[PDB]
Amino acid sequence: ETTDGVYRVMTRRLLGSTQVGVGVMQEGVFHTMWHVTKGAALRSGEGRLDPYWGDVKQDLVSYCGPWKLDAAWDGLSEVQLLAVPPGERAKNIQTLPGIFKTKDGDIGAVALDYPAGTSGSPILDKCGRVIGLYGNGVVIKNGSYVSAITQGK
Amino acid sequence: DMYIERAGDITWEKDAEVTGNSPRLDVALDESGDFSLV
Ligand SMILES: N=C(N)N[C@@H]1CCCCNC(=O)[C@H](CCCCN)NC(=O)[C@H](CCCCN)NC(=O)Cc2cccc(c2)CNC(=O)CCCNC1=O
Repeated sequence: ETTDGVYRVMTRRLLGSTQVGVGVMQEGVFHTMWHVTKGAALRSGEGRLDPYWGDVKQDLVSYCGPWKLDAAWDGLSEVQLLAVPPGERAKNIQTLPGIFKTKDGDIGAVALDYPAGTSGSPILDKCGRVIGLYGNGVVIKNGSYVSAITQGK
Repeated sequence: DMYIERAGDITWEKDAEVTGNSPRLDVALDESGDFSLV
């Protein structure tokens, strides 16, 4: 299976089938986040997807080819997080992103808390392009989660 | 060993639940890809 779309990343080295993260498949390349797979290779039915590019600082990795996702938050509009939680349905969540202010620029951020195995779920603009991956973020005073809209180059 | 299985298409949901504020945070991105609060 390499049909474009969103996929779950499962494993069996622990108790039963366990969703460790999410990813998107586009133009024959599978894009997820580095902490999901730690670069390890994946299987899809008969096949085997091997890593192609990765970067621990960006927390990104792509399989079977170069990173293909190049859409960005315009900033202004809201966006949807296509959350694929473990054991649960893919669900779309609309929100207006905030801002991670860094030394090298600003990044969009979504204030959406979901179980750990939701990491790598895509974030969409109103025209359907994937603008980033959910899962790398911070914990705030209130205790819940803020994730960056992490995109590749 | 990790395997992948498909969970949906990628499309915008016009009937989506809307939620989540829009905070701005001063953060640092360390060498290991971990965001921290400043
Ligand atoms: N925590 C909250 N409300 N929500 C998050 C939402 C995860 C969404 C998917 N994203 C990640 O799984 C990534 C992977 C690692 C990236 C590293 N490149 N994790 C993170 O971004 C942050 C970065 C911390 C930066 C410090 N250096 N880590 C955590 O939140 C783990 C944590 C921390 C304190 C206290 C706790 C859990 C205790 N809560 C819980 O047990 C609730 C169940 C688990 N819910 C969560 O984990």
